[PDB]
Amino acid sequence: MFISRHSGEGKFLFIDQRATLVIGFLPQEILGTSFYEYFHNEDIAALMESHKMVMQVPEKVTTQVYRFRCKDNSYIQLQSEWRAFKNPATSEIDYIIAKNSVF
Repeated sequence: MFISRHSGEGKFLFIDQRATLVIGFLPQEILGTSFYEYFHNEDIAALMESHKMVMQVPEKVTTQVYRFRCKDNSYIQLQSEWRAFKNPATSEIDYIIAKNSVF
């Protein structure tokens, strides 16, 4: 129930106005960091496979429900819909949109 956007490699570029209440981080704390800084140890391998798919195919990918580390170093459960958009003249990823649903 918050939107974020990331670079092709997973770096946070944007969090919406609802995100800080969920995850605790202010934008200045999280923008510029990799999403790999936050995933739980037990979910990171599966999430990397979802990310690989996002980068390869131009369709939406829905992750498993995973644990995300909040500013207080506890975890919350999220499920994310990810989709990448590529510049048609360079093939590089402009951004990935993420719709992050909270449990």
